[PDB]
Amino acid sequence: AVGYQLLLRMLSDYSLEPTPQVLSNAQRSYDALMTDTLVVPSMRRRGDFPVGQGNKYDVFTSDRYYPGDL
Amino acid sequence: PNNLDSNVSQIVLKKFLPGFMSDLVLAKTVDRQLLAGEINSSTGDSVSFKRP
Repeated sequence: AVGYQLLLRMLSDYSLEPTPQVLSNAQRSYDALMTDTLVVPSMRRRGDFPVGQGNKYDVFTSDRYYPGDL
Repeated sequence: PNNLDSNVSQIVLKKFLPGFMSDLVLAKTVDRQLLAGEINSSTGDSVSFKRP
């Protein structure tokens, strides 16, 4: 991936034009690189959202509301 | 002579002798209410308290 990107950024120095196969290979390598570094942050609760009475928010828990921070 | 050891049976009573013991002093003295109902195994493994 790094080599293909560097070749794409250096081709203009020698006054050349990339072939479609080179572009496809670079695209596939970059897609693999992006796949390897996904996040999907999985957003949390709100912060004033109530916690149901079935959770036993006094005997077993000290929080009556979701913290939703830090 | 008489050899009648087969007329009796070895008996082990159903009694247990007294054992040794320890005492609970430090556990009773320290406070347990402050941490009670605060930390759970699933939720985490550390809790924090704010200093004055």
